[PDB]
Amino acid sequence: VSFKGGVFSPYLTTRLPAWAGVRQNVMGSN
Amino acid sequence: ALTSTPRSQLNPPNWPAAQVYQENPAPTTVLLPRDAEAEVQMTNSGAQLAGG
Amino acid sequence: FEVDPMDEPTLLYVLFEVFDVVRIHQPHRGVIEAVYLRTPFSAGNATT
Repeated sequence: VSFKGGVFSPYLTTRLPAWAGVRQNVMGSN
Repeated sequence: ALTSTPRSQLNPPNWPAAQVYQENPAPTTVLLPRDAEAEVQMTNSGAQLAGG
Repeated sequence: FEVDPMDEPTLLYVLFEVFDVVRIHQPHRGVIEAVYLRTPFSAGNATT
């Protein structure tokens, strides 16, 4: 199901919902 | 004495606004091409008026 | 829709069978006026 030769976001992009960690996968707090 | 407006001093320094040749032109009747009310209603309806 | 998997990238194609009428009038010698329309998928509305 590769998306090569693929556009780059063929899909409606929805709200970054302003929460706390639906923002990325990373490290963090003190 | 038949082509000169009776003056009070030859070469008067400020010809007033009455004894100088004002030019009145006929009023400029313009045919406003379009009625905006109907055009806006039609364009709102979905039409896409385009042309002369 | 469904589709048999084709490894070569492919894109759909859909039509909505919409009236595309047009009316063309000429009021004066050398002037042409047109009205475009698309009843279910109008090409222009109150926002333009």
